[PDB]
Amino acid sequence: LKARYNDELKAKLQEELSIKNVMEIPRITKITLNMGVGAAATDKKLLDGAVADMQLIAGQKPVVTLARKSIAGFKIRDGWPIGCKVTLRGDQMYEFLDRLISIAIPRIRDFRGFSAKSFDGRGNYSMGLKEQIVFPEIDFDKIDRIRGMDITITTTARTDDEGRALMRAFGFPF
Amino acid sequence: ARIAGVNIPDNKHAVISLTYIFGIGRHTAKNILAAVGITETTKIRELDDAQLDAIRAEVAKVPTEGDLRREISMNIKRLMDLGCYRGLRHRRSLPVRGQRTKTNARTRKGPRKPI
RNA sequence: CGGAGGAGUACGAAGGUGCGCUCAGCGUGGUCGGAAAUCACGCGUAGAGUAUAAAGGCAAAAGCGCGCUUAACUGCGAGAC
RNA sequence: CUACACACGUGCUACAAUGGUCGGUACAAAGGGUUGCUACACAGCGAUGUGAUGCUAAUCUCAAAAAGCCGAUCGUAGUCCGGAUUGGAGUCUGCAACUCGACUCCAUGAAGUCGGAAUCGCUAGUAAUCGCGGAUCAGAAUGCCGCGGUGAAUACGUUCCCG
RNA sequence: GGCUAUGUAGCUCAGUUGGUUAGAGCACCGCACUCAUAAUGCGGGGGUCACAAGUUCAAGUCUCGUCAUAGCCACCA
Repeated sequence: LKARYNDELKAKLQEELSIKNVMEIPRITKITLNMGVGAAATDKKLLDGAVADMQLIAGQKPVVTLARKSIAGFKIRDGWPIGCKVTLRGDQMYEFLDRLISIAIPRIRDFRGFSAKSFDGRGNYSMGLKEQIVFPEIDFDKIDRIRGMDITITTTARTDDEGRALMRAFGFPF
Repeated sequence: ARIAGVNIPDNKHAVISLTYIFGIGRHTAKNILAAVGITETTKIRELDDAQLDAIRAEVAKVPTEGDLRREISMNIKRLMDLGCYRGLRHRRSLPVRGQRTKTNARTRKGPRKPI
């Protein structure tokens, strides 16, 4: 995207929302990718698989997320690693959004999977995409089991309607 | 290849490979290949991208995988909701087409349960 | 021979220094994943932590990280409790 | 009379390569048929429908024997093995197939990889395996009573088990 | 009145090492053998720790208390 949002979506959104000032025009700040894996300390093979998948879906090196606190109910202790995460900003996040809306959504079997609302009341949107497939990666042979993933889009929009306007302008189904 | 959302075997002949999709049997695969023009005994690895696209377009005209599963679930749930005799049998998880239940109903009612 | 609890250790880093960082709780949203795991944003907020009992303390944090290291030195020591 | 947390007896189909599927192509006996069996043609993927022909039968019909032989393919996999269960659409008998019929087509594709202690049948055209017919009967056989095709292995002996 | 010790399948028992529950043998239930029993052979399923509180790898595996139980000390004038 980039140039498209810079050239028309800004004035178009200002028209849409009757925004008085250029800064009050909403923008999207960051995109965060998360995998939460349990029982990672058991083998660590699945953890390496998670970091590999992240590195392919997003062209950045992920960082492993350590457990905070120690839960008796689960098998975790505060020492062990239990996840992976990446943050995408600027050009990287724009290319990630472009590739997402281009390839992933047609490939997933359920359509319009993102609901209408899925909002926190802060203009920030979250989606949970099942399986590490449905993204440009290695073919199904020579990969581990499928792993779900969390995408979170954090924007400068103040309200849910402003967030929805920004997504519809970008082409997001909802 | 990946057709209709699943990865079919590559070394098997086309007719055998296509029956790996939920919703296609031997007759349906036999008809799809005849409609497209591909020979029956051709292996999947020996098809080109255009022929794979043709097969993927032909598969679209029949219900498959998720849609067919959803429809079957809808029918059974409608029967149970209505509450007729067939829906009652479905609720009880017993034979639905009039087979005896004094003996020989293990497929429907699962493994034996001690008293 | 009144009322209640602890000790007979641990640590070459859990010591030194330079630079850097703040806890805990609750509420929304988000795959497996829930009362409670990891991710994002808010609201009140030291109620967290300090190898270990309690008390007196702790924002220049005395709490938490990273790089380099041996001052866990030798000879002393005005003056005090 | 068909119920269904369970237990037992008698059977059928399998668990595959001495096999499965497709194409071509041989060889029986016995029995039934006028409220019945139907050549042939057309329609249908099919069960079947319509028209029509012969037969009261060594005359016409059920009727395709199947395993077999030749060629291709599958290459040991829960599979091109297996065919339970379930969703959808139909045909026929019958006044009427909900409880509660048989059969056809599409889809689905369960258990099962040779079975513990124990136990059964069989001495030759026998066992094993393959098909065909009938009585009952509007319709409804894996049961019963019959018919043929292919066609084995082993018996030293009476010590023990049963009579 | 004082100390010690113990409390877990239907019964007998091990429990262990605070992650961890737990395992056994009888017994029981199905099958088999038998004219019918017993004896015998085959298969299978079973306890979540006497409780009440606290700390934490809830912990039956530590510390406190209540109850049940067993033992012997309750003396000199």
